[PDB]
Amino acid sequence: EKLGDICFSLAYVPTAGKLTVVILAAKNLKKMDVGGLSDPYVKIHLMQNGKRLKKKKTTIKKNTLNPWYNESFSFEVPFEQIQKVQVVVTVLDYDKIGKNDAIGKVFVGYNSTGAELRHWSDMLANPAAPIAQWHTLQVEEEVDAMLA
Repeated sequence: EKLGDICFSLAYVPTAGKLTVVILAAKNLKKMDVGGLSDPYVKIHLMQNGKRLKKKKTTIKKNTLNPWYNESFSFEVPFEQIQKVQVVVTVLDYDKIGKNDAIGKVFVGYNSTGAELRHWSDMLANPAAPIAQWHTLQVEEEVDAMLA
């Protein structure tokens, strides 16, 4: 089933070790609520060798399957470690009095493939520039097995 798509930009400044992720938007998200929509927010994790180094999250948008965020996050990653980390992006539904269930997730960086690997490589090909791309969300369990 189609889970939706996430747009984000990546920028990396190797001399400063500064990685900036901008969560731009999502589109066509799986609906998660009785009212036919979702209340989506996005989590970013910086991972290295299966350990969480840093966690960030966006604000929560209400009643929408097509949120616009334009929210920026900064990470410190030394240049000698840049090909060892993963940036994992998860879209979840917020339910204040229930559970927050994941809609789907993707990751870029170490062991990534296809357009995710190309997005990461294009970040490194264009130092300090914010390269944006749309990515298809994948089933949470399946991505978790790739990250393990």
